[PDB]
Amino acid sequence: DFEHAISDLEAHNQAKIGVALVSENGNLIQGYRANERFAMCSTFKLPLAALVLSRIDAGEENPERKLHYDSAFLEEYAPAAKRYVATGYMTVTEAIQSALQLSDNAAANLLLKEVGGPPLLTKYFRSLGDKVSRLDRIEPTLNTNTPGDERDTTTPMSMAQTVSKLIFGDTLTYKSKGQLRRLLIGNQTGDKTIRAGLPDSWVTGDKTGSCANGGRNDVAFFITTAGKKYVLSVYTNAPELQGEERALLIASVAKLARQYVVH
Ligand SMILES: [Cl-]
Ligand SMILES: [Cl-]
Repeated sequence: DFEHAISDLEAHNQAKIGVALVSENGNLIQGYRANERFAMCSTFKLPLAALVLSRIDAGEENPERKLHYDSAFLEEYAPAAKRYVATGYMTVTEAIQSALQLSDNAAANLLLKEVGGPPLLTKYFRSLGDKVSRLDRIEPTLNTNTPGDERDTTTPMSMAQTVSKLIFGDTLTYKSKGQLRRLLIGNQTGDKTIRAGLPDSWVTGDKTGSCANGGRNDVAFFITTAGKKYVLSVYTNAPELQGEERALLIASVAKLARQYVVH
């Protein structure tokens, strides 16, 4: 069964794996360590983007507003922000796009400053009925993934439920929900993670992330050919795998979870 299959992957890879497959309405279909805490790493950028879109929905932000920065704001991984820095800004829209599809860390920090910092993302999670997910630091130190530390964590089930609300539920405006979904489908960083374990015929959007101590995660929504809608969260710590094997591990978990998608 699912429990034994995932436990076998853990032992074989000397990894810790947390996974939740949920339906459109947030109900757990299959899970393993689904309520244990893992570091978000870059997966937090999905609900962050949703918070910024929600602020645009509410008239508190403009998609074309210029978020100003200089070279000192750059991060080691910030491919878009490095290109825009001579102009002195990225727009809210550019920062959302870049944070989601490239995982740009300076763009993410621009958004975190825009929303009022990590505590305001925690507040947003709480507002959605997510009692667990929390952001505490900005890039890059939110990635430390230290044992016993609850900063910057989620659980597979809480994140999957939160994502299902944003992607399939009524929380965002029709416009913002579409923008978020299409951005995630166009993610550039997830071709070898959850997507690689699902049929190519299915619509998939996702947000990846990696952390210290071998953390590598992905959260995806997908829609089957039959039109059945799901969210799959996969959180892993696999310190003895190399990066490509960590992606393959995620794909392997997705393949196992895929057998519980009914036609
Ligand atoms: Cl870069
Ligand atoms: Cl990695």
